[PDB]
Amino acid sequence: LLQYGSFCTQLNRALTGIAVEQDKNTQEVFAQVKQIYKTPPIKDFGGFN
Amino acid sequence: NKKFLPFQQFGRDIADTTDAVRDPQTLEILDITPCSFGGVSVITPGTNTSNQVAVLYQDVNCTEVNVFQTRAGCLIGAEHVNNSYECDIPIGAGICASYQTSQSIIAYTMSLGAENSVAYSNNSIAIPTNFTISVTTEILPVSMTKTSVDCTMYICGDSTECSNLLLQYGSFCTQLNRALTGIAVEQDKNTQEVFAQVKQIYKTPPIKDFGGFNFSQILPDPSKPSKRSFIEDLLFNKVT
Amino acid sequence: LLQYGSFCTQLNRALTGIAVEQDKNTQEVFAQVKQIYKTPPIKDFGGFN
Amino acid sequence: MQMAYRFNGIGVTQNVLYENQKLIANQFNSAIGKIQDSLSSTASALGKLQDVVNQNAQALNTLVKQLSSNFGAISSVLNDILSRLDKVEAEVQIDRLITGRLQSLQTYVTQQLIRAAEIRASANLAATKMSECVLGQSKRVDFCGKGYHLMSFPQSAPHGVVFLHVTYVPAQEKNFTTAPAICHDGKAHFPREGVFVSNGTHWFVTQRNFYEPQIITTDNTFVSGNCDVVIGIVNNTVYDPLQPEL
Amino acid sequence: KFNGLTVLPPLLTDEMIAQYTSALLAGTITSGWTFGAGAALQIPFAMQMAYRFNGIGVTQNVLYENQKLIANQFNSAIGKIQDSLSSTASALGKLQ
Amino acid sequence: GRLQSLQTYVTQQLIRAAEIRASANLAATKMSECVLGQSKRVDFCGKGY
Ligand SMILES: *[C@@H]1O[C@H](CO)[C@@H](O)[C@H](O)[C@H]1NC(C)=O
Ligand SMILES: *[C@@H]1O[C@H](CO)[C@@H](O)[C@H](O)[C@H]1NC(C)=O
Ligand SMILES: *[C@@H]1O[C@H](CO)[C@@H](O)[C@H](O)[C@H]1NC(C)=O
Ligand SMILES: *[C@@H]1O[C@H](CO)[C@@H](O)[C@H](O)[C@H]1NC(C)=O
Ligand SMILES: *[C@@H]1O[C@H](CO)[C@@H](O)[C@H](O)[C@H]1NC(C)=O
Ligand SMILES: *[C@@H]1O[C@H](CO)[C@@H](O)[C@H](O)[C@H]1NC(C)=O
Ligand SMILES: *[C@@H]1O[C@H](CO)[C@@H](O)[C@H](O)[C@H]1NC(C)=O
Ligand SMILES: *[C@@H]1O[C@H](CO)[C@@H](O)[C@H](O)[C@H]1NC(C)=O
Ligand SMILES: *[C@@H]1O[C@H](CO)[C@@H](O)[C@H](O)[C@H]1NC(C)=O
Ligand SMILES: *[C@@H]1O[C@H](CO)[C@@H](O)[C@H](O)[C@H]1NC(C)=O
Ligand SMILES: *[C@@H]1O[C@H](CO)[C@@H](O)[C@H](O)[C@H]1NC(C)=O
Repeated sequence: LLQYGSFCTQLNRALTGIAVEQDKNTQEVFAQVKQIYKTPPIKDFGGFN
Repeated sequence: NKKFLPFQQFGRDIADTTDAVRDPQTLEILDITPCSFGGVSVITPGTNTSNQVAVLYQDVNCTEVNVFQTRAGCLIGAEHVNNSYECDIPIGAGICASYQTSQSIIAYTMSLGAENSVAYSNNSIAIPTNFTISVTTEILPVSMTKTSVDCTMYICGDSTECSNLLLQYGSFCTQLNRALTGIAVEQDKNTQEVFAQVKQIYKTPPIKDFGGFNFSQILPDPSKPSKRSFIEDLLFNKVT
Repeated sequence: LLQYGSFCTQLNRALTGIAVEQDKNTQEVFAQVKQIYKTPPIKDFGGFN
Repeated sequence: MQMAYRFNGIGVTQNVLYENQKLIANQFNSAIGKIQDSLSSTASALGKLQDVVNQNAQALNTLVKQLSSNFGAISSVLNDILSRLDKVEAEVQIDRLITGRLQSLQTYVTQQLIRAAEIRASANLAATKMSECVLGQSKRVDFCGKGYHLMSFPQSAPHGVVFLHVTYVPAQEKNFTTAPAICHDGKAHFPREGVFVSNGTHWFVTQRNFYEPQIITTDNTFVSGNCDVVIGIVNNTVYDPLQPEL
Repeated sequence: KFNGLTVLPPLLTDEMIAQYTSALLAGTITSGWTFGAGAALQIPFAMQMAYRFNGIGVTQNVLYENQKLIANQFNSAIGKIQDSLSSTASALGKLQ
Repeated sequence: GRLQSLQTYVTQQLIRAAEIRASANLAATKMSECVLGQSKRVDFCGKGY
């Protein structure tokens, strides 16, 4: 298999690029805000539940 | 102008190509550079227009031999002009070829647009006093031609030895059939996304009083067998 | 290599389609206007530098 | 009344429609006629779609013409190799033909799959323009045609949709002298929605996309502050409608 | 390197795309939002910033009554973006 | 082997060209909307109003 050049490292480069892109996707969707907010325990929201 | 170590015979580059040598007979350092190859491009107007033809020699200049050098390369058969026109046929690096006026092929520098100097002042504003209803056309493709290739009929046309030797290769045939089936299902999902926006089918009333606007070209005329409109009937006859 | 049909022509079709699309990309981004403008030499822009 | 609302949607007072209704109807009908003639004259206006048809047909022609390749075998025709050789001797050439034709199918499926991704991206764009340019009115600049979008019209096409974007292009400009405010009695007067213009003598207020002058009254404008902060405040009398009434 | 692998030049050179972005900046400064919708209509630049403050709901008195502070914040932000492109090439990695 | 190498190069160039086309359609849309106009779309033309 070592006589077929740089196929294997290229395949691992492609799959690692895919995985890094997946963490980029799920970070760019959800991490829109840099302060975790909380609702107060007194829930007077105008009547909405 | 390189300088080897006193035993070294030749040289390499990053690409593991011999970029330099030392002469074996006399102690001097030569330099291998490959011979000037490159692509040949044929710039043409339509054969339905003319038969005058220029020829582009990419990446090399006019060593070989209206013969002029561009950054795209040597260019024979073209006539350089100190004017600047709208780009017609691209060549490369801001140079476009065109079949202008007796009519021969010119090659010039691309004009990016009409030069303009907008007036500006602390006190000057330009308010429009009139207007114009412009109606513009955008043409976007929605779906593609559905296609399935039976891989066993393609590779082995009516054969049973070939079918068995194809069976030795596992499941490539079903993989290709499955990928083309996924494409052909996407090509109907596309048209159901674009067109089928509205569930109720609406229809226009027969008394068409629209304040003065004439919608006849775009609304379907039911006198035709295929109940489609004039502009759609022109559009279905310009794509072959 | 001649006995493999037209693999080379197909690879050159692909790379040519890519090159034409790169010129389409740069012209769709930058060539938005068709009249080239120039600022006046007196830059009295309300105080913005 | 739809186009009264659709002129209000581009910042134009809807009297501009009703006081120009026949001229707008004639411009719309003449532009529809220009589209019909511009399509019936030139047959290459639908090139976005012919590129799809021609590229897909070239891919199929390539897939067909790979059948006449030898790929290292004695012949491209399988039946020659079957009829002329032993059952052990023919399988080597048959393996070469099977390997080449399977490489051809993998190339065609990969190419079609990438091309399908491009068609899907343009189909998502066309669905967005159907939902936003046609089915509503978009404030997105030069998304629904160059100019200010008024309404948009879908028409079918072979393997594609065609949008007719009715827009608004302001035509006849005219240089005016403007000022950011009016100093009246030590107060600053800012326009409510519009811009101050002056023909040379008297100061007017007009909306920005059509020149219709209004005599500056206390209900065209908006008092805020004093005459010493705004850079360029000028002197004119603001009309007061209560003054010829009391 | 030179085993058949020829790099073609782009059609628009870097001077042409720089003249295009020059035209875009001169259009947005001298006209504003109007040159992309027909002809270019001259507007003094304080009125562009006032009619862009009206576009976000802020009353346009806030611009004219704070024009110098807005000018200083804009020029200081341009200086900071020059520093972030002159001392750091981290965001440009998206191109690299 | 060399033909598989060249075809692998071509396939990855087609995929990367498609990715570049998607980002250049973002760039053309942002010239048409952030530059030539004044956008109301939230966080499309920067963080804020
Ligand atoms: C909201 O709904 C849940 C389930 O319907 C209910 O248990 C809860 O009491 C509701 N909240 C209030 C404030 O009534
Ligand atoms: C092509 O050329 C023929 C004669 O050379 C001419 O009759 C025809 O009009 C041309 N085609 C077009 C589209 O003009
Ligand atoms: C080719 O280009 C080189 C470098 O620009 C120049 O020295 C040489 O003279 C050119 N050859 C011809 C034939 O013009
Ligand atoms: C274009 O102008 C340059 C400089 O004046 C000159 O050298 C050249 O000969 C001109 N081209 C033609 C075709 O006359
Ligand atoms: C506006 O232009 C039209 C022609 O397009 C003309 O008939 C009309 O008189 C013009 N209106 C004004 C107010 O000048
Ligand atoms: C509308 O325009 C078409 C153009 O052919 C014409 O034939 C038709 O008579 C017109 N109808 C009305 C209502 O003006
Ligand atoms: C604008 O900034 C440059 C450098 O930041 C400076 O040289 C120039 O004098 C400034 N102009 C004004 C009017 O402050
Ligand atoms: C406005 O003024 C500029 C500069 O003086 C001039 O070029 C332009 O033609 C004028 N336009 C009108 C409509 O007066
Ligand atoms: C400007 O308009 C006013 C309208 O009240 C008119 O009296 C005046 O003569 C006009 N001036 C010019 C220079 O057109
Ligand atoms: C008008 O231009 C003069 C110089 O010609 C300048 O001093 C003044 O500030 C400008 N007007 C405004 C409102 O900035
Ligand atoms: C405008 O009027 C005020 C008084 O209402 C006066 O002080 C000021 O000088 C006037 N502006 C000019 C430019 O003369």
